[PDB]
Amino acid sequence: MDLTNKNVIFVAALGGIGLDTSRELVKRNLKNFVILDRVENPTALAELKAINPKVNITFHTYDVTVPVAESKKLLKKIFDQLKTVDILINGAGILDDHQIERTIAINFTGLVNTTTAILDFWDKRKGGPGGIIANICSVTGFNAIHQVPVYSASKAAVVSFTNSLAKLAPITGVTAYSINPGITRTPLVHTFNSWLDVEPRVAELLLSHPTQTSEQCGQNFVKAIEANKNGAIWKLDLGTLEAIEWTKHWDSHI
Amino acid sequence: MDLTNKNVIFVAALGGIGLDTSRELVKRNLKNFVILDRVENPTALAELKAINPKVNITFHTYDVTVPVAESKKLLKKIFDQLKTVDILINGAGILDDHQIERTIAINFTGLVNTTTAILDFWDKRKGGPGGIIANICSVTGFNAIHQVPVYSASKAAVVSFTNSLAKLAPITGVTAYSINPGITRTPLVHTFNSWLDVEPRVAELLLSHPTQTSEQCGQNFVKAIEANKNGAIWKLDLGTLEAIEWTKHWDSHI
Ligand SMILES: CC(=O)Cc1cc[n+]([C@@H]2O[C@H](COP(=O)([O-])OP(=O)(O)OC[C@H]3O[C@@H](n4cnc5c(N)ncnc54)[C@H](O)[C@@H]3O)[C@@H](O)[C@H]2O)cc1C(N)=O
Ligand SMILES: CC(=O)Cc1cc[n+]([C@@H]2O[C@H](COP(=O)([O-])OP(=O)(O)OC[C@H]3O[C@@H](n4cnc5c(N)ncnc54)[C@H](O)[C@@H]3O)[C@@H](O)[C@H]2O)cc1C(N)=O
Repeated sequence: MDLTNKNVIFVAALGGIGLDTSRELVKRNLKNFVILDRVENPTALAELKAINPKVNITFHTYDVTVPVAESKKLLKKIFDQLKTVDILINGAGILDDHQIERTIAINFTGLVNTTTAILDFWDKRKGGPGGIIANICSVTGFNAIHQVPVYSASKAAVVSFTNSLAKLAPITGVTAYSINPGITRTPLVHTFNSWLDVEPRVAELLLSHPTQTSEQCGQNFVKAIEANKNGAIWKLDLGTLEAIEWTKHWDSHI
Repeated sequence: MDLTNKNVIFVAALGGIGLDTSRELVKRNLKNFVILDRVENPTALAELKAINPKVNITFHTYDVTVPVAESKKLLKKIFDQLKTVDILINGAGILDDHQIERTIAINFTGLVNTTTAILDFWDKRKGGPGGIIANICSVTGFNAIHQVPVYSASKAAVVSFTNSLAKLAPITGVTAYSINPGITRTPLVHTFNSWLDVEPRVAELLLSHPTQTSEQCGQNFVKAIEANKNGAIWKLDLGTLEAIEWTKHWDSHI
């Protein structure tokens, strides 16, 4: 798909992977780039606006742990201005297995709730135009980092949820694919809590293995968006972009 | 493992799969069988007690959506009386993708919290004896029923979470394995809501394919418990018991 003149909403665009993805995205001559993020970052906004003055960049404070009704309210405001939105990127994520409930609320529930809210505007059953959802999941949704079992389980959830969304496309009009980075040097992984501190040095041990930069990650992210393959499960690991095949262990037949 | 004179806690023992599993379990001459479930069923209780009068059967009202501190409170009493608990079975589950938050809270968060609570009594790092966790996940954790994407993603999370538990056993002393039933004729699947009603006939379509009874499921469940294989991923589908191999797509190296 061609990003020229598209309207994009990116939830959690100002994080480490987000920001480097965002720098590449706004190079593509979007019409509108809507950033939804919990925490203002004024420096990153100015930087992004610097790169490509043609793009209209707007920022709205958004916490993905709000109720679906609050998401719908905010999204109505955005559709009211923009009329159409082509792509939603769900990128919010924390890594701290001391915060069990909060990990699941942000990494899993909130992504489902934002998706659920936007379907109100996109669902072809309601007359909507359909749309495209890019979900930032994680290779730990494939195979856990088992010293952070909660984080990894929340990401296994959103890989599954994204697979299912992609299979609902003929009914809803909304296609979907997951973006699953391998270990990427950002503030997320520099220091973090393991579950019941089974491994207090998890961050040190993790970064003694090969990693990628957020710029490598960001570059491959935009390529996967431009590939626009419904149901792809993209692995972005050590600077490459690869589609994995999900194992069929069981089939519901429906 | 030999179940004779074992002490078992079974969360959600009085449901469709639970009850048929429980009938087999109490045949094995447990010392103590502790049922935790959201509501008492004196019919089922009296039945179970009838089958094997040697087993001491106790019931406590438990909702898995309470905070960890409440779980610990309840567990502390149980450990104090029984002194040792050999096996915990987490089986609570709902199926209703109109209740997004509630699905996640019961199917995923609640299982994590019960597990987190009991580790206080079992963790070998704290002087505990270690222990055995059997988690009821679902084949939809392998491959979704995509008309109930939230239910299925919640079960993908607990499969992942169970795999990670099993890999933490050398540190915690607590082994674990998942029990993943295929479609099993119980009140769970007779009628249920799909997500945004993408498929209002999901139950009808599902039960037009081969199923298994809860008695078949129940028999194979006790065999898997007797197999006692840490890290097993057990599929209980169409009356068989099979261990699946999880695909290694990615490795954390730690
Ligand atoms: C460890 C791992 O998962 C491997 C890899 C894959 C996935 N991820 C994921 O990629 C995404 C971005 O992570 P990062 O490395 O950029 O981390 P980061 O902490 O720099 O970025 C976090 C982003 O999520 C947003 N966010 C957090 N809580 C929010 C809330 N309640 N509402 C709205 N936004 C919220 C922040 O405001 C910020 O924009 C996350 O979803 C994360 O889980 C990270 C990596 C990595 N850094 O190596
Ligand atoms: C549908 C599917 O995923 C295939 C299969 C695999 C796994 N499962 C899982 O098996 C387990 C039992 O399902 P079932 O079919 O016996 O359903 P059921 O409705 O008869 O039983 C639900 C059990 O969970 C308990 N429970 C629910 N909410 C609770 C709460 N808040 N606190 C404490 N306990 C609570 C109930 O009280 C009951 O004991 C669930 O984890 C379920 O998701 C069912 C099937 C099946 N029935 O075909």
